[PDB]
Amino acid sequence: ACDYTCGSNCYSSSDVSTAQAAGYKLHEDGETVGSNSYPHKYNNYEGFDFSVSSPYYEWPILSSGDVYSGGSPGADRVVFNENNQLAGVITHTGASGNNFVECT
Ligand SMILES: [Zn+2]
Repeated sequence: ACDYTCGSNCYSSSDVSTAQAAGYKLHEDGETVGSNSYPHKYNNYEGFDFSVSSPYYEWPILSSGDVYSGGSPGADRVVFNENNQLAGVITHTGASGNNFVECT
């Protein structure tokens, strides 16, 4: 079973934990990867009910299970805050333009 489902992509809690670890470490190092410079700030204009406080940061989680290293980020993201707490798993899949919907 999938702990999070983004469109047709399935992720386990281990895939989320691995992606968050890598994105939080670049945050601590003041570094980014990719054309679109991840991790970068996430603003909750859609009003998702995250129970952790901002600032929030978004980082790609890949369907392949590999940690994002630059290259196409795909449509899925883990969102974490400044204290390295998981906020949620969201996706551009099924949302117009640059908006997002939450993974279920
Ligand atoms: Zn996996």
